Amino acid sequence: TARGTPSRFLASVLHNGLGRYVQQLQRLSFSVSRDGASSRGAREFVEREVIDFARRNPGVVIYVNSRPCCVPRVVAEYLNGAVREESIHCKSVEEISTLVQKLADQSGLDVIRIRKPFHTDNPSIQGQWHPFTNKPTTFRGLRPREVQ
Amino acid sequence: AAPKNRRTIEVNRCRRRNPQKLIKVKNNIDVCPECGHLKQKHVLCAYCYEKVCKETAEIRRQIGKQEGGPFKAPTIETVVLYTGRIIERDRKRPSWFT
Amino acid sequence: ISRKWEKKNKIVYPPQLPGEPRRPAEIYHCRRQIKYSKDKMWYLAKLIRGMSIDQALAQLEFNDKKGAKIIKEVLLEAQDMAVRDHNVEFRSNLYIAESTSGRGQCLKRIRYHGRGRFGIMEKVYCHYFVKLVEGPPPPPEPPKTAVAHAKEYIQQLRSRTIVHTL
Amino acid sequence: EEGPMIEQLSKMFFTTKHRWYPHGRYHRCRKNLNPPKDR
Amino acid sequence: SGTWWDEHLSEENVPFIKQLVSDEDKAQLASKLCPLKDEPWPIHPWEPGSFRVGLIALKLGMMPLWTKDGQKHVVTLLQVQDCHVLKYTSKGKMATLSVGGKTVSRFRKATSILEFYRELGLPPKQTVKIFNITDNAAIKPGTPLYAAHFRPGQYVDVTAKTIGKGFQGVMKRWGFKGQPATHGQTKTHRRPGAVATGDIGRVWPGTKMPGKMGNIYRTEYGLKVWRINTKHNIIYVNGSVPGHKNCLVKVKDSKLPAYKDLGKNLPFPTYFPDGDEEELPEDLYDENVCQPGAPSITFA
Amino acid sequence: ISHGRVFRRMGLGPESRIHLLRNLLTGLVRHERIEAPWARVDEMRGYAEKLIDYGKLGDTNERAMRMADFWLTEKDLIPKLFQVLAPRYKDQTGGYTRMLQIPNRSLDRAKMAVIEYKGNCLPPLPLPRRDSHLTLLNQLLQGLRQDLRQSQ
Amino acid sequence: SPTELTEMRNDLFNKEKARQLSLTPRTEKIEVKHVGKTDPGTVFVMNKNISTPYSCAMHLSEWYCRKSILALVDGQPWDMYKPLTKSCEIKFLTFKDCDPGEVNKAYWRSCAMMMGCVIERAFNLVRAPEVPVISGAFCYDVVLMPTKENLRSFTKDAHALIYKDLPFETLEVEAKVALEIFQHSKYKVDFIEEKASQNPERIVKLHRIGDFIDVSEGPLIPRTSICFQYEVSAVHNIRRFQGVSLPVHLRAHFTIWDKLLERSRK
RNA sequence: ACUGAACUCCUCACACCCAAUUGGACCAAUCUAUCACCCUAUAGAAGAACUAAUGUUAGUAUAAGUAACAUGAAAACAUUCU
Ligand SMILES: [Mg+2]
Ligand SMILES: [Mg+2]
Ligand SMILES: [Mg+2]
Ligand SMILES: [Mg+2]
Ligand SMILES: [Mg+2]
Ligand SMILES: [Mg+2]
Ligand SMILES: [Mg+2]
Ligand SMILES: [Mg+2]
Ligand SMILES: [Zn+2]
Repeated sequence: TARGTPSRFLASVLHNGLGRYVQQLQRLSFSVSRDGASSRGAREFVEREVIDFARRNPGVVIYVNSRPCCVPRVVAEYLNGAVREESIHCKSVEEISTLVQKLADQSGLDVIRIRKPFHTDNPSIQGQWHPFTNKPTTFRGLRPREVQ
Repeated sequence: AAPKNRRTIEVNRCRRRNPQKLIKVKNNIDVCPECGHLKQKHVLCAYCYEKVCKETAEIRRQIGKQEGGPFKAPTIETVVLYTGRIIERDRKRPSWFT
Repeated sequence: ISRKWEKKNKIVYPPQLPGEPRRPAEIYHCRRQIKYSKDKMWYLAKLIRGMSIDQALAQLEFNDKKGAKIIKEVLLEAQDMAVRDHNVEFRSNLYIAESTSGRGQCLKRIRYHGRGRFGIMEKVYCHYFVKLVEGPPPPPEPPKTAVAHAKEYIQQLRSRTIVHTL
Repeated sequence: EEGPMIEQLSKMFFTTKHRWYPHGRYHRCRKNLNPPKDR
Repeated sequence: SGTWWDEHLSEENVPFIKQLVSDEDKAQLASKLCPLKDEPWPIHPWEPGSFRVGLIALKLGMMPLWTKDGQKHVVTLLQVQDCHVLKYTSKGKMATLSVGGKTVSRFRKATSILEFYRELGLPPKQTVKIFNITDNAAIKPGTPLYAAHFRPGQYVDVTAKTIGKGFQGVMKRWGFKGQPATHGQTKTHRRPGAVATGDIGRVWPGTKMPGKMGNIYRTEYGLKVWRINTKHNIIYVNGSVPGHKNCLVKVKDSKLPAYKDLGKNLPFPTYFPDGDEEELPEDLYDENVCQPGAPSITFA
Repeated sequence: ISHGRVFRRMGLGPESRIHLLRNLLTGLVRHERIEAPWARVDEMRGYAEKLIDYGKLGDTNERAMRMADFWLTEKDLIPKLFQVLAPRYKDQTGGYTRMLQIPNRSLDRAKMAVIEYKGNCLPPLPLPRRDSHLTLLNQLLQGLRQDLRQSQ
Repeated sequence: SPTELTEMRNDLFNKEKARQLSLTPRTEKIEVKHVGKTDPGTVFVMNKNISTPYSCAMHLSEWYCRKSILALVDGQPWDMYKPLTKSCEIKFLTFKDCDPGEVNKAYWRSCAMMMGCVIERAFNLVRAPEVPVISGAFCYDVVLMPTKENLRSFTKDAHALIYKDLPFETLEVEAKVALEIFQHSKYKVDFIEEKASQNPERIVKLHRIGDFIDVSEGPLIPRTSICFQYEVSAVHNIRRFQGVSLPVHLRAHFTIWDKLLERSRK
């Protein structure tokens, strides 16, 4: 729940949308097994859909280790420093591909509650409401029950 | 009568960690001007009192030795002489018996 | 049975540079399986907590409680250790950083109640723990003034936002 | 002095006594020291 | 470490110091005797809707007084020890006068109080009590008040702290009956019985229960002054007054609407020995009272 | 309630209390010093002073003798009371019995006390002194006194 | 100028201290014995130009530190904070001894110094007179009229100083150095000269309270906090300012205090 | 005229709100067969998953530092006294 989970505000690292959309994904590290059903899907991906993916996004720099791994993992390292580490355990190829795509797309920040689906640097253009907006000035700056 | 529910630990802490039940930090304590072993105001120094007690005990023993059996208690005010009614100790006199 | 407090005296911190704060001597010492109830020990412990060794000693001398003697003994031993083994020069410069009471292993006996019945007496024991640090006893919490409170309130007032809208 | 001080504070700021009384350890531990700040 | 005045003084200094302290107080008292020649304040006349100052006296003991009808009236003796007006405050409802009481060791009094007393004349009194007053009747701080303030025949309210019997049971505190000794009640002879009912899952506020009894303030109203003894500042008041022998009590003109306007003959601010009013007899009696020395009464 | 009520409630009754007191008195007579629990000690002192006063009246008074017999259980002590203590205190009025605290008894942590008849034969108690006259405050006081004297 | 002078003097003092430090070759050790009525017959193995009798006190206990004021080393009073040259015999002195006269004088001197300090800031100082204890005040002579308000202000200043709680720094210095330090004040210079004349070694005793510095004959009390009740009674015509002050360890109590003040006022 | 649901509409997304019962889809641990080799897979099997039985045993709380329980006095630690 929201009370238990640590919260967050909406932002975008280093102002991506302003100038240039920068791929936040640096590295995908593929731990795969040569032998083992654990990583059949992973193996398949390595064989066929990884090269294409790499070609598509050259900002990402993929590593593939083939390290007699009992459970295969794909470590996604991002530009801020955060490391999203996820398993590839007994997944179909398509699913794996989808996961990879998702990893690529998203920013470096935590997958936690966001608080407001919006975030303006400069909200007010006319002026923020003080109580003295929509209040008339009196002559000589006078107030209730005064002398002169 | 019987407790209807278990008293929570927090409650218990509040009850028993409160300043009436905490031990007071006293301020009676001064140094023993002779002997330096530290003592309460309104009380004889424990260490200083000890020597005196010991002395009394030895004197008592000597008195006993002098007065063979029980039921004596003579008609003389006794004096304690160390080395020069009389009770004859030994040693030098301490720096407090005068 | 675990004993980490005892171990704690066997640490070696890597040596200092000339331009560096002194790093005061921390010193850890216990007494195990003291015949007392832990909670009783705790009051004494509390009484000692922030104080200079000397002050603590004085307090213990005149607190008429069984455990007080024991604690005093422990403190004395600690002091001795500091002077000999742990390279603390002044006895007077030791203050009590920490003092706590743990429960020792406890022995079960029968209590023999009226009617056919019986309770189980548990004959209690404590572990007394001390930490002495070198340096004068740190100054306690100065009770926050009205001004401070006011400042805090002001800060709180400032801190608010328009909550939901943007 | 405590109660008097509290009263004074109340007078100053127009508010009840209850907030000026200092809350416990658990609550303070709970409080977030580095909250997520925005804008 | 908290000290006390004596601890540090020598073997030989202490008595001298004590003497000095006594002497200063005595001097102060002496100084305080004559208020009118110093600064009299405006001495205003009596008016219908007026009030005036009271006294703080010591309940000394009781004794029997006899009337010319030949009746016992028990009287408690109230000694007006010192009693100086300490401070005046005009209009949060009415004007008021703080009056003092027994003199007490400045040694044992708080710094703030001590300073205040220094600012005034006087040594530090035991109890300060405030009287509500009308601005007609008003007098300078450090004006000594005497027994002659009250005249025989006048009626009085006396207030004091009742004798404290500590934590008491229900039988003594509230005069409950308790339960019977035999037949046999078990562990219930001096208990309160039922507290209060099933449908209430509660005990009402004010419910009479065992608790600390006495040592609270109580006022007895409309006591007749039978006599005053000017030479000793003793007031003789009919009946019984709250609290113990040697207790400080507060003595004022009575409140009851029967006695609302009987004070025209009384001295309105205070009796001033400085006068002009003539020195009083050794003791003033009410006309009903049989005096000691007068012949043995016979109904002829 | 127990207002204006002298006499603590010592033993298992009043007789018992009296007996206890008597024993203490006897001990004192024997010894000229006793370590004892502070609450009874004061009572003993009170009784003790009275006893000494009685003794002062002299052997030849029968009442006094009777009292002595009652209170000194060991019986050799009566002569001591008459032929020593009384002699010692003929100049004094009621200065006898010196009563001072002892740290605390070890087992039950009672308040303790000493009780010697004044002067006596034993090593002196480490008494509480007043501060010496040469100290700062004391000196100041002395000066003040001198000034006062000069003035008058 | 008053803004310059204080700083300059302080600097000079610091320099002197440094010079003094210079002479000893890297931690020279001496064995200093404790002569005393209690805690005998201890010896402290001290480092000579650095370590004070305060260190010794610390070694013994905290109580000693609290209550010691002068340190009789070879039957002559050192300050608690003035270093122990060579192997010697120490006694520690409280206010509550059989012979507390030495302590009293020191206390008086300290008080005088404090008064002087108060004077210097508040708005030239000739000397602190050597006044006894039965005379019922500690005075200080000053070349410049004050009201009760002024007196109150002075008292407040003193109190503030006490609160601040400064250690009484000490040095026994060459006469030339002393002269250099106080060449602006003529009276002070004269006093220094006199002092020099008095002894065979020139050995002028400079004492310092943080910023303020002064010359005085005797030793001084460790810290300003030992003063508890401190007041400034009156000024009499050079203008002699007077004071009376009782420390912690002998608190007067209200009436008594007032009496003392009155006495001082004469 | 407004307000007003899990009704209805909108952007998405859909197997994902009934007692007993019944039909399904999945699956934690283990053991074996064969795989794998920082803990996995396909199978076969089974003492196969505990927030409740005044459940069992073991520990520890609460009630609780509560109820309750001790050693006649002085001494010289010989003794005496009650
Ligand atoms: Mg049975
Ligand atoms: Mg009945
Ligand atoms: Mg019955
Ligand atoms: Mg709606
Ligand atoms: Mg619907
Ligand atoms: Mg169960
Ligand atoms: Mg209970
Ligand atoms: Mg009980
Ligand atoms: Zn001692």
